[PDB]
Amino acid sequence: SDSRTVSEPKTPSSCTTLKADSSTATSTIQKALNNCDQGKAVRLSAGSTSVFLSGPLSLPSGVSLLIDKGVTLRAVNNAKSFENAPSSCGVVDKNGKGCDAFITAVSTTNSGIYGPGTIDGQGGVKLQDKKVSWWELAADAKVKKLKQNTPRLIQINKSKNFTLYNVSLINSPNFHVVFSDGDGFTAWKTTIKTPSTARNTDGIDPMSSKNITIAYSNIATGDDNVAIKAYKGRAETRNISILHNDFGTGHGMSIGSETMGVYNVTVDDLKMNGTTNGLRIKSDKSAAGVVNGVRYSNVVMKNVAKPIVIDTVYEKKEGSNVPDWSDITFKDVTSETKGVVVLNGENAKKPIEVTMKNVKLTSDSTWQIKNVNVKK
Repeated sequence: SDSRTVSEPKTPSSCTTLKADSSTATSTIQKALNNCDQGKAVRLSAGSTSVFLSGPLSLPSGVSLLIDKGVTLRAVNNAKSFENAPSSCGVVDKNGKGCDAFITAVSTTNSGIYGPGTIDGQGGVKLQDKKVSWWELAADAKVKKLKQNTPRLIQINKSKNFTLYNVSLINSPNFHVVFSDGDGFTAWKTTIKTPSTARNTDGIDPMSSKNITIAYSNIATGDDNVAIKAYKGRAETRNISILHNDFGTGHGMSIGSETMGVYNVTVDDLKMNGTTNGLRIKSDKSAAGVVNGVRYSNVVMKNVAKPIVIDTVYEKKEGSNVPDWSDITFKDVTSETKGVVVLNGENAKKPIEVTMKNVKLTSDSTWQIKNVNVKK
């Protein structure tokens, strides 16, 4: 659980109010963000249109963005607009870091993004610049075994007490929300909706960060609904609360594949419908590390193919990293439809010990166990 006391966010008062028209809004919004009083927000309201069309924006420390009901902040469908180097974006190669995110918050304290407007990434729209859309680059990347360069919606780095509240995030070209190398992130009443077939669209991913709360939110996307990660040479990921949520399509409430120190994760009251994986802890030989103190409770799943997944050899990658996963508990977890539980502890020195209290799976469900002991 998050070590902070976290209560429902309050929306900041506006410093400036902008009205949408048919012109490109990037510099108009950036200028407003650059002269906004600490603790206030730039407010995006309707004008002649209700859509603010923009390229990359930077969110200053202590400043927030407020998007009105019915208003959309939409990412331009242009690869050159998001590049960080000549021709680095909207291509498939050995990079993967060729595009800036739509909204980036670097070294911020008390910054935030508020709705109930929408942020639309236009992931599935043909680019003005290329023959394909952002999502169409994944097939190519997968089949060619390389990396696509597409923009993330919200990228937060080295920040403190960032807030994401009462807002909708749709059609993200890449991951929707990333909170990296920081401390204090609260996502509350956050709605994420991206097609189940769109690859590389993780919902909310804390990366080597501490003190995270994801509550009263609704996440339906293509890849991981939530993916908790910790990287070698960076901070440990600790103290996380995932409470009172609803997950739709996606790859699950996951931890990994980068598991270099993930501690004290509390998941309670989670409704899942159609997610391909339910509760997951995954890694491989290239990024496995310590995962300790993970507790799942009051989880109800419907139409989830793999309700519980603990896999230490998810993909076959080279490396000598060994998973040291312990103190993992499941309590009051129900799966209403036929599915498979995968428990694989290959590459772990000793059998992974897991506790399952009142875990009810249908009678036609299968358990695939390898080097892991289940205590009841």
